[PDB]
Amino acid sequence: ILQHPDGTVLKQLQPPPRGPRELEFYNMVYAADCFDGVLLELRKYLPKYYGIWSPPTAPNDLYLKLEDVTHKFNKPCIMDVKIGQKSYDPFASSEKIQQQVSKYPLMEEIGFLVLGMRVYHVHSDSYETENQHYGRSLTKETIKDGVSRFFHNGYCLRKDAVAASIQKIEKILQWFENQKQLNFYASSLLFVYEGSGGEVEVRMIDFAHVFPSNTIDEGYVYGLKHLISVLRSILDN
Ligand SMILES: O=c1c(O)c(-c2ccc(O)c(O)c2)oc2cc(O)cc(O)c12
Repeated sequence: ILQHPDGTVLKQLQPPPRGPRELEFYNMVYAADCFDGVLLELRKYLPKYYGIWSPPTAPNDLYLKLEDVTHKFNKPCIMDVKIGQKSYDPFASSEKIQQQVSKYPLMEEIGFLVLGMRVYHVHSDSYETENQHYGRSLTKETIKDGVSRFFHNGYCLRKDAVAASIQKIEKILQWFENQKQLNFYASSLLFVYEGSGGEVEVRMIDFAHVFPSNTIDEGYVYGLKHLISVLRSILDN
């Protein structure tokens, strides 16, 4: 992710077929002539999309120009959570299924995976960062405390940010409860709160494996609900 001079970011297209599929998704959702109510509502939960972008001298080098969802924050605390029971898509080969499940074999049970976090600490005026191996090490026994860490600043557990996150996720859940046209695999939620009350951003990202469907995205719904349940239990701390 590159931070373009505008309060925007540039996300470089992943290699094919993943990057092209993500481009296609953003193009479908943000089509100027789109009046599908489902897709118009979905726009609220994505970064705003400004189209494909390439450097002036490098039309080969493809990016998505996207809203910087952290722009309104001073000291943003950011967590990326992959959502769903399966991180492989409906056309994955046996090898690919195994590759994806082996990255985190608890995906079916938990329904989400923390990809990373960056937490501002007041006491030290510095960031603690957790990488991909952090969330991949979390089990049913440790997922609550693992998620809790995101909301620990210098002095307190940020239950305000926890409650706001639940409230924002519930709107996304409601969108999923009311559509049967898209299924999302290996997609994520980006959580942002202010680390420097109740002010949170939750946006859906990572759309290289979104497929047309005729069913409720049940794995995504499972994950959102379990994530809501974990966050809710954290409010009892
Ligand atoms: O707006 C975005 C953003 O700010 C970040 C970001 C910033 C700082 C971090 O430390 C981090 O992990 C992610 O990622 C993104 C990823 C997307 O796919 C789309 C986006 O719009 C953003």
